Amino acid sequence: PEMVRGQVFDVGPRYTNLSYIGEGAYGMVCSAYDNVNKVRVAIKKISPFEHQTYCQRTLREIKILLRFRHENIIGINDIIRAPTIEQMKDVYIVQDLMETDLYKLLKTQHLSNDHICYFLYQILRGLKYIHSANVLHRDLKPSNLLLNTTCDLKICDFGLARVADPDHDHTGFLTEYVATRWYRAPEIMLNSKGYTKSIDIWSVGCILAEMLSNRPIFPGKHYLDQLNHILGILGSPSQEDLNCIINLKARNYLLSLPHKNKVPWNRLFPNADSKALDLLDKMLTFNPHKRIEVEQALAHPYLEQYYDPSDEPIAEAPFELDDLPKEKLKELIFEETARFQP
Ligand SMILES: CC(C)(NC(=O)CN1Cc2ccc(-c3nc(NC4CCOCC4)ncc3Cl)cc2C1=O)c1ccccc1
Repeated sequence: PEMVRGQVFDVGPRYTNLSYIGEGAYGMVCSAYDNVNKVRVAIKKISPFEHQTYCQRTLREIKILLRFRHENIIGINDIIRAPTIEQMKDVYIVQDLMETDLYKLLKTQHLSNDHICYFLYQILRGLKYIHSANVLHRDLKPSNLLLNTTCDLKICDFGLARVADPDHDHTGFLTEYVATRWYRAPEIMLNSKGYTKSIDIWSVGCILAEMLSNRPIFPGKHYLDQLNHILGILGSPSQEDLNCIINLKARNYLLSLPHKNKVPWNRLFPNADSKALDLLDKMLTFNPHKRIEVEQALAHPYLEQYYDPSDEPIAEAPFELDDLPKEKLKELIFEETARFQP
């Protein structure tokens, strides 16, 4: 079997001529030549079986992406694994190969207004589908937006995704959270577990701001610094928005801060289209109950050239893993991947 940078890739005979792309936590990504479809593909080797959290992330992604079918959401084309549970130490997820991602693109390229507009349209169009299946992505950020050479965009990384659960959203102040710090809505740090659709809209807002300037809007360096970056631009919450934070520790923290005025979007983004800033404002609303929803965002004047609800499809139906042992999760990954075996 082929080796890439000191790691076997047991993906043959179908997939050959491997080139390194990248790696991360307990897995590696290569491109490969698919000998059946005669195109290069992305393959990610996941070796999650020693840690229950890696098993969780793997199973969530697999179950969600096999159910989902949408042009702006990365699909799974194939899954390679050993024929038995005993022999299975790795899972290979085979996906369409994309040229780049929005994180990489933003570090090197100025985006025209038309590019920003089109990228945002695609983000929201994919997210409409996700939200219509009662699923939350929960880790939207530039590196999870894949792009091909014609700027078609696909949402990836569904390892932190959850079924929406707005009646169990409430928590205490400073509750620890997993998803990427810079894209966390203010309520995460105050009183929210991130179980409502509004958490994803906040993240899309952050992404839009980062497309406008090529810099993250709220680059917090640690948990509570994230909130203070947010409040540094949005300004002090209103009485009404404060009154919705019933937990006293969270309320009193906010009340303890000096008054801060709002930084106008058009001063932060002097070259931005004014309709883009109006939509930005609505996505980056402090109060999650007042924040724009995905279907409203699509209907906003900024996206008028693209908006077409008949061509923005929804899922055919809606969607416990948290307490399950790593070994029951291996069984479920094994079972969920059986359709790809001969
Ligand atoms: C922790 C875990 C399981 N997370 C993920 O799986 C999340 N991730 C990480 C990744 C990397 C690349 C591609 C990907 N990239 C491209 N093109 C490239 C060409 C070069 O510029 C950038 C884009 N085309 C298709 C795909 Cl699917 C997709 C993903 C994805 O969903 C993990 C497991 C293993 C390794 C790291 C983390």
